[PDB]
Amino acid sequence: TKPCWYWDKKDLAHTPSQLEGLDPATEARYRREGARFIFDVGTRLGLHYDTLATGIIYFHRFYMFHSFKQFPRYVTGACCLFLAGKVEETPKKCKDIIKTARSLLNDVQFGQFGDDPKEEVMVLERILLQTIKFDLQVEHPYQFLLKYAKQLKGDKNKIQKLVQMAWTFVNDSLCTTLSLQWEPEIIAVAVMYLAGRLCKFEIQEWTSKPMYRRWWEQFVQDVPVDVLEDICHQILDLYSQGKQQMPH
Amino acid sequence: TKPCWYWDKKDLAHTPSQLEGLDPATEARYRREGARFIFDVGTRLGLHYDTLATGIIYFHRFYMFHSFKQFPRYVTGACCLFLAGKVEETPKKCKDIIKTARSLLNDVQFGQFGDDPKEEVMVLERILLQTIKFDLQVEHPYQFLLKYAKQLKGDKNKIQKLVQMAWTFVNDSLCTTLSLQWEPEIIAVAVMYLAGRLCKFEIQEWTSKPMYRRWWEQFVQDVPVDVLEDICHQILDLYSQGKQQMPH
Amino acid sequence: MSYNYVVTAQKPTAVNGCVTGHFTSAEDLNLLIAKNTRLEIYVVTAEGLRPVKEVGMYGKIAVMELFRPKGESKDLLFILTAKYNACILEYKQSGESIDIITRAHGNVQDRIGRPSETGIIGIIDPECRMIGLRLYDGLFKVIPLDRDNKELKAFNIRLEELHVIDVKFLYGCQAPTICFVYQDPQGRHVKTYEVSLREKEFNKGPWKQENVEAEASMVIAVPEPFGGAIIIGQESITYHNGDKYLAIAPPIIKQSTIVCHNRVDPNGSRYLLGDMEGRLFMLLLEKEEQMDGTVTLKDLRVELLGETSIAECLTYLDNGVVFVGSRLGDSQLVKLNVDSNEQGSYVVAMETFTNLGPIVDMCVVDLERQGQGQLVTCSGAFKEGSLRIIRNGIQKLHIRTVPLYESPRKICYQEVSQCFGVLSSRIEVQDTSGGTTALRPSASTQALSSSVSSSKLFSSSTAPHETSFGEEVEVHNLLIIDQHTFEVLHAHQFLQNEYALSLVSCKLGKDPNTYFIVGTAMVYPEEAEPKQGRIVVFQYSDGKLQTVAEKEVKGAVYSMVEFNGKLLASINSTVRLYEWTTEKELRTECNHYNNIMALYLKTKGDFILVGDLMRSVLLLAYKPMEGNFEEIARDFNPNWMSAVEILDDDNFLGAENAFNLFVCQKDSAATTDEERQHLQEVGLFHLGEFVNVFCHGSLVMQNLGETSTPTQGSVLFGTVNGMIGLVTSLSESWYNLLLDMQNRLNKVIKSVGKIEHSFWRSFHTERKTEPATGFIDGDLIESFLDISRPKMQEVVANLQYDDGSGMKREATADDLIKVVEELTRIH
Amino acid sequence: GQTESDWGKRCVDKFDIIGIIGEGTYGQVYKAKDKDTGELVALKKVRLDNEKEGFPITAIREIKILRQLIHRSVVNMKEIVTDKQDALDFKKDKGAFYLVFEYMDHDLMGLLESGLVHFSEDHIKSFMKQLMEGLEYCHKKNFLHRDIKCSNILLNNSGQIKLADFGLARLYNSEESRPYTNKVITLWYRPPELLLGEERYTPAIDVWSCGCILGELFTKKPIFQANLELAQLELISRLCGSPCPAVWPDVIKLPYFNTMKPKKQYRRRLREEFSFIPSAALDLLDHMLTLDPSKRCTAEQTLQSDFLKDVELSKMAPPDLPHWQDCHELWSKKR
Ligand SMILES: Cn1cc(-n2cnc3c(NCc4nc5cc(Cl)c(Cl)cc5[nH]4)nc(N4CCOCC4)nc32)cn1
Repeated sequence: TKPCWYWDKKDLAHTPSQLEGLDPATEARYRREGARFIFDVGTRLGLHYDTLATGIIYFHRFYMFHSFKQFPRYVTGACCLFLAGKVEETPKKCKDIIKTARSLLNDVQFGQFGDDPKEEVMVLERILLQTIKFDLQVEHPYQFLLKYAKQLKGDKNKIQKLVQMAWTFVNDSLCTTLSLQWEPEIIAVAVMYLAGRLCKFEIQEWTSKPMYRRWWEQFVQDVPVDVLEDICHQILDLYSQGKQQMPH
Repeated sequence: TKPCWYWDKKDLAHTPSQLEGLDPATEARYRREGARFIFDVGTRLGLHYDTLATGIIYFHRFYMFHSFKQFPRYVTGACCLFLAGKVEETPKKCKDIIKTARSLLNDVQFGQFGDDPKEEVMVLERILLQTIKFDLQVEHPYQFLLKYAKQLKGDKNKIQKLVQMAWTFVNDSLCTTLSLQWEPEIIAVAVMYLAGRLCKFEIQEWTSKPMYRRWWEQFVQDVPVDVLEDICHQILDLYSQGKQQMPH
Repeated sequence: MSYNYVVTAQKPTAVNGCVTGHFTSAEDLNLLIAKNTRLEIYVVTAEGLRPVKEVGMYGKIAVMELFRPKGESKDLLFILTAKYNACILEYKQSGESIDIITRAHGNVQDRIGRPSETGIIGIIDPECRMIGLRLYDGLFKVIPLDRDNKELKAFNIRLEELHVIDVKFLYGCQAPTICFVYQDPQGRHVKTYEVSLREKEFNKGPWKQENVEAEASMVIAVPEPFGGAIIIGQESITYHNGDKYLAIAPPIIKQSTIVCHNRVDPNGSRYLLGDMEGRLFMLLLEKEEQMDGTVTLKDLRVELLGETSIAECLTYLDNGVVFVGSRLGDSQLVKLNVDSNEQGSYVVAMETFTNLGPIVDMCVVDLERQGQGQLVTCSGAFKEGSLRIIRNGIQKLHIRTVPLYESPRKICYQEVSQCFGVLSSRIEVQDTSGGTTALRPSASTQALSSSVSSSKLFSSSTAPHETSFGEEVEVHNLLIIDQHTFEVLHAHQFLQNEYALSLVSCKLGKDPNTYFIVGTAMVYPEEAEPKQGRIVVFQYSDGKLQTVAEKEVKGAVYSMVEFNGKLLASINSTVRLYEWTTEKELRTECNHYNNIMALYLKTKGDFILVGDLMRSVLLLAYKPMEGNFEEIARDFNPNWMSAVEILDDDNFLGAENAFNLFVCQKDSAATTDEERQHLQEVGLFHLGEFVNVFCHGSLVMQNLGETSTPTQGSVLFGTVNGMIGLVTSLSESWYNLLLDMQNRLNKVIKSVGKIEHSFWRSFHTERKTEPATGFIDGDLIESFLDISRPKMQEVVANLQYDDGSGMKREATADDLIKVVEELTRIH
Repeated sequence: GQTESDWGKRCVDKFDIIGIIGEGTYGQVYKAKDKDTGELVALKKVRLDNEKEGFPITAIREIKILRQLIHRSVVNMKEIVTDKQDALDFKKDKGAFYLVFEYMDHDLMGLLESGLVHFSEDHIKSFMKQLMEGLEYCHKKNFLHRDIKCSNILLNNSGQIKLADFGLARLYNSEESRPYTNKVITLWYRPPELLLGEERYTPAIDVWSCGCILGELFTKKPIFQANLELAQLELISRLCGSPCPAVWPDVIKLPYFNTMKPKKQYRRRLREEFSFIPSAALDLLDHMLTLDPSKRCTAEQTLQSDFLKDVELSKMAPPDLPHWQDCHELWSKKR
């Protein structure tokens, strides 16, 4: 019916980028660069948050089938955001995205677009649609983070601090391969799980089963704690690596 | 194995004669005319009664497969009597039957025999044998009227009056399609049934089962009174049409 | 755009209705015969019929009844058309000037309503209080016969019984009472309602409902002496009036379905009846006057009078003469004698009115190999089946009739054998011998030579269906008929339950022998879509017909046609092209499947016009390079096709089941491949007739001398009502001239019932109504030579004639008389 | 699980194009047969040649919306194919894409306009039940077909009905969201709110269109037939009553309420002019053809109607098409 868009962590060592000589650190860097590029460009254009993530997920899935060396990262990222705009019904003209790209890219980085930046992007749309198998509908952990928080009852200010901090973790998780590792529902629970430990919150108390120590089960079934700890470990790797500190 | 020679009353409306424009009254007349023609000619020739009925049975069966308009009635009846003579071991020359026919027929009726009366009849013998499917052995209600009356014991004059009166009804039933509707055993019982009602005889008293009011059942099995009344109604219709009264 | 011109060559001949009354004068006895678009008025004499007037109406005459309201000197006529145009007419004659007056007129169509199954019904109260119309299921329309109701305003009374079979206004009731036979899941019943003009609703009926025969057909309003009604069925005739109930079931009427009735005695004692086999009966109502002075019905009687033509409508005139109005055969005037003749028949034919009847197929052939064409048609059905040879005389038509006494289907001409090929079907009934027996001798049975297909193609494989006695069966035959004597030289009887559907005569491949080819279909009681069929090739040579080859197909061969030495045959949804091998057998080359029911086929060069049961028309081209078909263009407007024809390489002509002719053409614009594949309907025209066969040719003398004629091309067509017409194309200059005259003639010519001509010729289906375009009603243009001289000049006013390239001279009446007289020479 | 799920990688060479069958929402509809499987499919062109914004957004709507919807009464996009990309430079490929749908036997448009089919009451029940089950399914997913026509209603010989195009389909949101195209449904099936200028309309626009289809199956003729919006609003008023604040409180909100006024203030004559329709179906028609879209019934409520509640989808009951005796009509059976 629908294609599978999820791999295992061990499979990332065999991406077309890895197999062409790129080291694991460079592909992860190229992914964060492309993710933040799609994030910053669409933010400058005033785009909805679902449109940003949809293009980022298109971007992440694209370089599971192709190599970063053969397709320029910033040329591909612009095409994903352009397609994501028409997909999520928040469209922008291709010339408007190119204009924003020149603002945020230096002379070296913008050279990927070649002599005709618009044509290099419009051309890549055919390969993008074929690579993503025309599976345009993509859901994101944001709607699940909100669907689960409404079922929480208690201190409104404590729950609101939990949501924004988890929402920050979802924005940061876009820079990672987590979008490909796990379904969006599990990611929304893991960011609740991480923000609960940092904020010292007992999330089980706000649920309909205040005693259910596995508070996550009432939201997403069949989720072991090993997965939640694994996702939390990946998100916090960005904070310790970069210059940003944990929200807390 | 052996062919079926019995139809239903409702089927007579679809004879080949009926479907060519002939009305029901005319075909019934053509059958009565042809029957007495076979009857009167063979009687002049001094033929046995089984031979006369055998030709009449051939005659009745023949015009269930053919039309009176396509085959002349008196030419066919002469051919039936000629074949019936050789079947019942009472043979006659074809020239002798033609001679008797011309004596009792007017110029118009004998004109059906054409320029060569013998050949027009002798030719029809092939078509007659094929039409009757070479089923030459024919049984008649006469032998059953006598076989059943022999088992009757009582007033000799009353039983003999029953036999002759029923025998008269058998001769009259040859003019009708009853020969094609029912087996000869039922006809022999029906003429006993009719002569019993007219003479007001209670035939069960003369039987071996004097209280078995349905006396005929020990003779012919599975015969309802509806069939006997149907046959009796048809036989008396011949007398009521010609205004003649019961023999008595 | 395309521009065409349609004229009537032979007016409709089939009688759809006839009534007797006193319309022209209170003294004369009139017989008003109703054809599809023509109304003929006659005066009954002691020697026969005397014509007085014939008028044309802008509509199909559906209801026609004569009535005389309180205060009128003579009877008036009410006519309702198929397009719901209603009118009341009066005859007025001032010496030699005969004119038909429109007393009232209007259109009684409702915005919402399901058209009934049994068709439009029109009844008038015996006291002439109202006009009863049954136009839609569950609705009874009432037109009150008021002196001031000149617009024919009407109201609808809701009817619970939706499916009504027939309805009449009863006699002898104080209030207006209707009696109708309806069919519900509980069978068929007869019911009565009282109509109230004041309340505008139904009241309680006189007598209660009774369960009647399952095949109740017609209702007979018995007049005042007896009262009540008579219900005619398939096997029984029943009389219902109050508590009295009588039912006669003679065995004679069961053999064939009774279809028409008429009253002989105004007191209602005797009635005329007719069946599908042409038999004429007399329904006798025995009356027993009782010791109270009142005359109830003793019994009912039916007597066989004789044989007439298969009549659509019967009417008793006077002195024992009856007009037999037939739609499938020739109409008749018959004499009823009190004494039977030597054959037992009380009926003797007086006169015979030629009726071309149903024209199933026809071909134009130059018998006396001159340039003047003759038209040979397959006409009539059942015993009334015949061939008709029509030629232009030296102005009327000379028609020779060759009776066949069986149903003709398709005809084809083979000049190599100086003979015709005719497919025919006869009805035989399962007899007691197990076989079948024909009702009457016909051409297939009275043929000089005869043969039967001994093919074993379908063998025993098909399950042997059960046969009961009395079941009708159709036997199809191929007749070989001489072109001069029209003698049935040979008759080939096809297999049992095999129907002959298509027939062609042509040479094939490199074979010089000219063959008759028949496409057949195996028809079984399951019907649906035949799944077996045969294509048979015959050669008639030296007086003997030889079976050359047979090809088994998996469906019905609805039509065949030869082009490029190859046989193009349509089998159900498939269109196949066969090749004639050197072994005298058929071989499939390429196929096309994108159809529902490929019925009609026409060819010109390598193009193929496909007429589907629906889907309209598709253009197919045989591509000799690839060897496969390819869709070129298709008309995407859905139409139920009845006959197709190719006009030129870009224009196509078709006929719809809604009595409409249309012409599609390739748009040839914007250079888009999608626009090109879109056949655009550029011509629309409501003909009013059901076209069965289109045929290229003309019966007029055509000289190879080349001269600019206003008409280009000639296409003849035959219809169900016997009408034969002609379609031809025009230049854009001539179209605008003739179209401009039509608008001028409409303002001048007064139409019967004041029906607008533009409404009559407008394309009309049950779902869509469009104005006519691309067609010139030639019958309206040719009417210019019949209006008075002052009206001619009224048409030519401000009209400029363009014969002189220099100056656009003002048109004289003679300038238009020259033009119209030239258009009258094309037919 | 590439297989079947991988789209856009297959070429149009695998399909042999028979010809055009009709005109759809965005492009002309084509018929073809798969070389490998032999199945007949319906194709739709993409035509990405216009480099203004690349792939058409109206096509992106139909790909996203139709791939989410799966039902027995909705035509599901089978796959998506492209032209041959023969150059090694994906920049030189200007080829278009094709949408592959499942092919159905006939369409309500072709069947009714030709006049061959006849619908009994049980056939209309089977038609409306499948039609409303599919419409309720899509309405539950917050989608609007916006183009309910007889040409977009497909039927196979079994008796199953399916909806077709969805090219003009958008998403519905109770929050005003985006103002939409006021004219979107064929004028004969256009709701009264759409004639008066409602740009943000409710899902009741498809309920009204199907209501005109329900009555069209009983009369064999379209209900409202007009060439202009004012003439169309007039015919709707002659049957359902003139739009007035009495039966339609929010009729004042519509812009063209004062602009497009009917000739008279007609009374509702729907039950009178449809008296021949069974009471169970007439009750359904009256609710579906209610002027006020807030008072107009929903797709779910029609399935809870005396006409459709007890209809069973196991009895397909295909519309009976006359056969063989239709070859020559107006014969034998005359009067
Ligand atoms: C967007 N979308 C469409 C489909 N879809 C699937 N199946 C058909 C189909 N099949 C019956 C059918 N009717 C035919 C009429 C003719 Cl004249 C011919 Cl030649 C062949 C025919 N076949 N028809 C149609 N349309 C009907 C008319 O106009 C537009 C589309 N769409 C279809 C799936 N998604």
